[PDB]
Amino acid sequence: DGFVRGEVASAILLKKADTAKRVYCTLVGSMLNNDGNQTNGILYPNSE
Amino acid sequence: YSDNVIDIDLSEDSPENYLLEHAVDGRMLFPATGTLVLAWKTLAKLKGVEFEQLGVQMTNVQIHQALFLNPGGKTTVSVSVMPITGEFQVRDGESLISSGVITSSEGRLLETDQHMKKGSVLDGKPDKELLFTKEIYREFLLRGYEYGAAFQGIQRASLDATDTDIRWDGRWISYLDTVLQMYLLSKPGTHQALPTLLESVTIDPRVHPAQPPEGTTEFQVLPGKWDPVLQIAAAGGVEIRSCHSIRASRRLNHDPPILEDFAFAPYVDPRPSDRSAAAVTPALRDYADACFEFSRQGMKRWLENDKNNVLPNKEEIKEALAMANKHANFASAKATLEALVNNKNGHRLPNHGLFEMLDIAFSEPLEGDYWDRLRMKLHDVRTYLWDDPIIAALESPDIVKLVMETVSDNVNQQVMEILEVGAARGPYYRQAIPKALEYFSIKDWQYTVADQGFVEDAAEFPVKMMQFDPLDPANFPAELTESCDLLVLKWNLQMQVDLDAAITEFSKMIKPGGFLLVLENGTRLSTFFPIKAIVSASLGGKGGPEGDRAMGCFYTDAQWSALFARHGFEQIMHIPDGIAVSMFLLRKPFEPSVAPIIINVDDLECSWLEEVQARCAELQDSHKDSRLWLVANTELSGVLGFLRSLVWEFGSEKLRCIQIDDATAGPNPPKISADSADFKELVRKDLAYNVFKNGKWGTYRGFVISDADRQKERPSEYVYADWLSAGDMSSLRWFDSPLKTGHNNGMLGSKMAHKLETETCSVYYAGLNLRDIILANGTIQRDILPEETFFKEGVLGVEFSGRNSSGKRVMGLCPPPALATTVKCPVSSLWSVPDQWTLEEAATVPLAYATAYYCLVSEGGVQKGATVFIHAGASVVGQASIAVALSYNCEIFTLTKNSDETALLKSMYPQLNDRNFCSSEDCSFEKYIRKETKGSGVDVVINTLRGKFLKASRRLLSKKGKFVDIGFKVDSNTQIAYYTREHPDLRFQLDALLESQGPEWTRLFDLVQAGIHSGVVKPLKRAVYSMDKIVDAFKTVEAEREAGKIVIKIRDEERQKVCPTPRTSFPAIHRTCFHPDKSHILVGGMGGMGLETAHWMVLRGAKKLILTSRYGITTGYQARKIAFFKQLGVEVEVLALSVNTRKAADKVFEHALKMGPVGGIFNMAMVLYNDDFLKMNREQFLKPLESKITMTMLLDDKSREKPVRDTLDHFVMFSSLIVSGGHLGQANYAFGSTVLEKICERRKRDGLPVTTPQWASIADVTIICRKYPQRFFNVLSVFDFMMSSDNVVTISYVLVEKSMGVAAGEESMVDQVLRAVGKVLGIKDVSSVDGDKEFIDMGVDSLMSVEIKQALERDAGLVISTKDTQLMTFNTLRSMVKG
Amino acid sequence: FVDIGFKVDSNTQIAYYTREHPDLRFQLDALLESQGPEWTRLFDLVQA
Amino acid sequence: KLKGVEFEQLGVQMTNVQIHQALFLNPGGKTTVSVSVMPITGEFQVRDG
Ligand SMILES: NC(=O)c1ccc[n+]([C@@H]2O[C@H](COP(=O)([O-])OP(=O)(O)OC[C@H]3O[C@@H](n4cnc5c(N)ncnc54)[C@H](OP(=O)(O)O)[C@@H]3O)[C@@H](O)[C@H]2O)c1
Repeated sequence: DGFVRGEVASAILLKKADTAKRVYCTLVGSMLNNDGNQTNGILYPNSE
Repeated sequence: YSDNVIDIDLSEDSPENYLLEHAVDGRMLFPATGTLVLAWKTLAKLKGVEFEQLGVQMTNVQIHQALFLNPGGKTTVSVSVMPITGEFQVRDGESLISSGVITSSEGRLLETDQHMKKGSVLDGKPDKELLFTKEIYREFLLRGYEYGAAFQGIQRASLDATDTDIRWDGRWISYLDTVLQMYLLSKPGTHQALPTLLESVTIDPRVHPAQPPEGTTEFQVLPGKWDPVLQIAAAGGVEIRSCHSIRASRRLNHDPPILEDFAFAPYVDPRPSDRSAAAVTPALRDYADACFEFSRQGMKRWLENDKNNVLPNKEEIKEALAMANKHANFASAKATLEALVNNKNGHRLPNHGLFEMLDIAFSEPLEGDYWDRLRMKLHDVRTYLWDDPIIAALESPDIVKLVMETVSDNVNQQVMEILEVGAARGPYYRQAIPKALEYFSIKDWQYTVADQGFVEDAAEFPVKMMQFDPLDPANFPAELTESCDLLVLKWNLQMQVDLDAAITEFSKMIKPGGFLLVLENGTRLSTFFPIKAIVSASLGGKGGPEGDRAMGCFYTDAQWSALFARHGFEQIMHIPDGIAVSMFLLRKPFEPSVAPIIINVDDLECSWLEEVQARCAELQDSHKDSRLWLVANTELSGVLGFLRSLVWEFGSEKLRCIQIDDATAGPNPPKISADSADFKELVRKDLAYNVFKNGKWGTYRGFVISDADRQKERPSEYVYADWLSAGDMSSLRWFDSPLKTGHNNGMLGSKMAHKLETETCSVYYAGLNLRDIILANGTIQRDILPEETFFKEGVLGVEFSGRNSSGKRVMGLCPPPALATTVKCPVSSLWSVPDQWTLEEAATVPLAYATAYYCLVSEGGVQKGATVFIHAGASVVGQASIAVALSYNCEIFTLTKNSDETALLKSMYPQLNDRNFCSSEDCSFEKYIRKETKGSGVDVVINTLRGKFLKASRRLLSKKGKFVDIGFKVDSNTQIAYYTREHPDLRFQLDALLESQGPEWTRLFDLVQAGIHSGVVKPLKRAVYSMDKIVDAFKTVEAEREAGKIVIKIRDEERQKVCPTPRTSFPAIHRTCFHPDKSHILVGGMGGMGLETAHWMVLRGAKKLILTSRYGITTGYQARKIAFFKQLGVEVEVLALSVNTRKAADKVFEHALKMGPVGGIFNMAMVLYNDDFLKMNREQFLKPLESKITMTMLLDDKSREKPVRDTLDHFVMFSSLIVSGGHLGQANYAFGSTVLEKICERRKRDGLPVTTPQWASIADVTIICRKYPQRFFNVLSVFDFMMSSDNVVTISYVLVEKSMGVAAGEESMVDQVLRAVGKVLGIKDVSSVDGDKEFIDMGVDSLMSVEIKQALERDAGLVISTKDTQLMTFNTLRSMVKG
Repeated sequence: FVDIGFKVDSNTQIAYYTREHPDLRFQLDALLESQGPEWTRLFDLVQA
Repeated sequence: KLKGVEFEQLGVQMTNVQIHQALFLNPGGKTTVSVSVMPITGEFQVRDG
């Protein structure tokens, strides 16, 4: 029925894989988008 | 970017929602002992300890305002506590609600040992020696305290209310209130007391039981005790000490009741004495003649001056002028009317419209564009014709209600359909709606106005506007066939060219059995013609067999009636105005196909109940034309109210009634018997109720009583001045004085201990003091006065100057009300007027000098040569004080407002020099007086000013000086000082000495008498006001703009000096009073309204009650009430008998005459068996008929015989609105209630006293038939009017709201819900926004959609999903609530 | 009410200063300085 | 300050001012005193600690 607020102060370091002395993983890719004018309100997730 | 801010969440499920269950006269209130908990919790919070581990003590808690709670709202209050001293303040916003001092402690604060008591001492007692929660909170409800289940803590108590069982539920605001209820339960009465000061409140949770376990359903009861010696209400760990309350005016939860006069009204040709007759006064018959002469000669002026021939219908005007001459200067004509209009002789018509409008018609110049301009001019003042005495004579409230309700009784539907054709020229909705249709509760009505165009004036009325041609038949829309139950044609058939065609087409719009109402000019047809000549276009109308239309648009009344009769129309009603208009109510004849059934219901033993039941069962299986005629040929018969209740379960289609009153039936009584002649005339009209009384057929109708008649003033031998509304000096009136009975109201309690010898004096002049103004304007409540005046009729006036019983001229002070025409002055307070003063001068002496001697010689102990400082030297007490002080050879310093007062005093007292005067504007007298007294100070200070003036006054006192403070507007701290005995209250001491009349008073009596002889006591200058300017006199005293005594002149002093006072009458409002030396029987007085009405009589004079019941005292509420009457000094007697046989009747009157002469008989007894008429046998049908048909004729037979007949004053027989509206299942009760009303109407016929209240519903002792139950305190207010009135039966009922239409109401609900939806979004005006814009386009977001859905479910039957909500429109919302 | 206590509160003392109440706890000492009509009444009462 | 006006534009009147103790100043020291005024009635209290 909801969420509980939390606290974090995390940070990460990214480097070119060829010059990295330690590699937890590789960033294949990230992207962003927006929902637009949805009829269920601004504070409503858009599955599409 | 003071102390704890408390938020009270009055929400649906908030834990403190129980606080909405505490209301006073409807308003929701925060409990007075609710700010104590807030202060208690705040102090604990400051200390850091838990509030339930802290023992506090609040002292001198002042309640300044009332915190009005609001449902579904948040109230924020700030509590501020001073750290060390404890001064606390509960303040909402910037307004104080509570103030006081809160102190915590670790020791034992509680005084009484109640916290140690464990059990309940009310164990094993009988149920008649205990008060239960229903009985405890019935008493509070009667006083306006409405407590819900949360605040109903006192679960049981003793008759004395000393011992109680208090519920502990863990809510402290509830618990503290329930401990304050014990104090309230210890002061029985009728008024509403608002707490204003709690001297001490001790809360010690340590000795208090812990909060009940979570989810507890049954809570424990803690013993409680009330201590009269110390005035402590203690229960558990709480103690409330010396709570002081202020009388509060009880506000009306609902709108004022609608009082009506259930009277008989003839149908056709009413005589002038009948209630259906036109209200043509002699003045109106003159205005009609004056208008006729003005109209006649004006036309003559028109014809001769019309040299341009710009006056079409000229032949018509000539014809109109001719007839006026047949049945018969312009300057004089206007002169006569102007004299009538400008005169203000009381006889004054409400307005003169016909004259005004006629003047515009004739005075307008004859030139180009005349008729077009003048047509527009009259169409701009059309209202004058509508609202004119001549036109309004037939539009009186009585006739309009008679017609509308008579039709309603006969239409056999649920919705009454009306249709006013031609509503632009002659309107009727503006009269029918506000006068008759707005009083409907059982039957709905639909009104439809129609005309050629839009009816402008009907925009504000709940009517539907149609459109078609009224002046031309054959074009009436076919949608109007069988469309209206009633058709109104006010001034319509006079505009039709072809009457027969119009009437034939109009008759089609009438439903089968509908009515047609026609209002047309029938007499003096040439009076209104000048207006119609130039307001009508085609003044031409074909005549016919009945004759030729006058001019071309008027038929005579006789011709009107013949014309209607020719088309087979039965004349249901016909009321000729006589001076102008006439009214006809017609419906088509009814031709039965099956012989009507007649059942005689004369027998009062109900030997016909079987026959009616059988024939009533076969109603819904017979032909539609079959009728059941319940016929009664006796004055006493309940057929009228019996039928009304039968109609509620069998419909009005077939039930019909006929009653013939034998007593008033004319020399030719009707002969209704099967195949008779009169009956057939009645089977043709087919009217539901036919009553032959006073020689004419009619019906019983409830005619409304105007709110102005409730305060109508009538001559009365004894009157006294009181206020209609407390705290208003403009509401002062003269009411009937109980001295007509010889005694004075308020002989209960302490007034019974002092048996002072009193002389009855005829007051001639009454002096007005500042004590009366303070009480009249609400500055001080009646409760501050001596306790002997609590039950007195009034508290205004003490001094007077009149004539004693021997005719001697006397003046003196008496306990109030002395602002009356007769007084009972103790012989120890009466001085004799010297034979040099007129009674006018004597009226100024007594109080002014009695107070002066008390302040100076009795309280100040003035000695010869002493220095005295007198505030307000120009006041009557000030002038008396100076005169007394001068006689003692004192050094006087006085405060004068302006130079006029200084000049007046200097002239009045030559010994006074300018050095003896100071100013009341500022405290600069302190330095002057101190310097002038060489630092010695003033021996006596008569103080009236307050604030810094009071402080500076005490600072002038010498070492032995006395400070006499007699000001009335004391501060809150000063009053607490009075309560705590810290200081003496000397401002109502002269009033207190007048109640005791003991050694201290006789000292003042001798001092004043000596002063009169020695010349010290001289009369003061005065202004005399008549008895009708009482209000102005009070305002004059209050303003204090000028010095002098204000003296009301009651009577005119005779030239002689010892002569009897002539008997005279004064106009005064009614006030019922009961003789204290007579015995009053209250049969059934041991019940709900019986005991509460009995308490009302006890306050109004009754002191000899014999209450009768079938069982006597059977509950603790009855035992507690009767023990309250006896304590007050009332000789009560409770008889466990039923007055149903002559033996029982004799016993009740043997006991009554033993107590004293019988002076009143009341019958409040009721027995009800509610059941369907067909499932009731005789033994069950005669159940309610004993208390209403056998106990009313055994009390009426005994009241018509000696010695009761001469002594008896009141004969009250309570009734019900079932006799006027009917009810479902109460067909036996209706028969009993109607026969009771017929006995009471027979008593009026014989000149005996009789009163028959007809109550709808009573609250304190919900919505039934759309009528709110009245509060009892308002039932007794109208009951008092009922007793002091000439009518027999009075109907009192409260309407939920003035009736609207059917569609009108439906649209109202639609707009209501639409607005609720709009506000959910946040739109102030729902109609402002577009109706085709979706909600999502506005910003609806998740939370609102759910709110909208819930609101729709709670408001209407719609259940809409959230998704569709954000995509539907307002127009869609409206159309779907419609579906 | 004859109050002859000596340990009056602060409010009580202000009442004495403001002439609101008479200070009767040092009156026998004041009558002994003046020795006037009021004292001679007490002198006779005690002697009697 | 409670009224929000400047103190040199306000005309006050203190009545029956009781001095219960002496606030002993100390050189080179800081003294903190709490003043509490009741909003409507004006009862004030200068209290150190
Ligand atoms: N209060 C209302 O709701 C209301 C509404 C409309 C009209 N009224 C009118 O007011 C009256 C009802 O008031 P109420 O019922 O509140 O209080 P009430 O009139 O005092 O109650 C009826 C009392 O009559 C007594 N009674 C019945 N038969 C009797 C008999 N043969 N002899 C003597 N006493 C007899 C009963 O006493 P026991 O119980 O001891 O047998 C009962 O207490 C009726 O006149 C009614 O028309 C009341």
